[PDB]
Amino acid sequence: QTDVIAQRKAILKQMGEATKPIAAMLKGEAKFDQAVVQKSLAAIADDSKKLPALFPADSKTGGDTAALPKIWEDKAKFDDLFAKLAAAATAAQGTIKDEASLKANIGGVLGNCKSCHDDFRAKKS
Ligand code: HEM
Repeated sequence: QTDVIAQRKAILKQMGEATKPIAAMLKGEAKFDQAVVQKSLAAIADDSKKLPALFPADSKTGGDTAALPKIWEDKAKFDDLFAKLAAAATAAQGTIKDEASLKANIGGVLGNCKSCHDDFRAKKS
């Protein structure tokens, strides 16, 4: 075993950082950059494939984790959500060509973050 919780929180933090450039663009605070968008989408898709291996049943009582017990009661659903994110991100990479398509396609990707957090992450801090 190892400190899997530190592992996952780090990768998940990277996903949040990855969405920043995109949110800046939506908020009109940054000029649309296709290279930056694709870089963030690729990062998100790659991390989504690494995360399914980082949620072992013995990592629910750390004291510094926001992962809810339900993850282990609905593990098939939880894993698939990461799969849905990866698939959505990879698809987005191919459909997002300009600012108009970013605004139009980014929701399907980012909607996954909320879907999981609603059921599997503790509201707090
Ligand atoms: C999707 C684009 C997405 C983002 C963005 C995202 C971010 C995120 C952050 C920033 C955290 C906190 C990490 C930290 O402590 O620094 C976090 C935490 C959890 N998430 Fe999330 N998340 C995104 C997607 C998903 C998906 C698709 C799921 C589940 C299928 C998911 C789950 C979780 C869980 C659970 C945590 C808590 C981790 C822990 O404390 O052990 N996220 N997310």
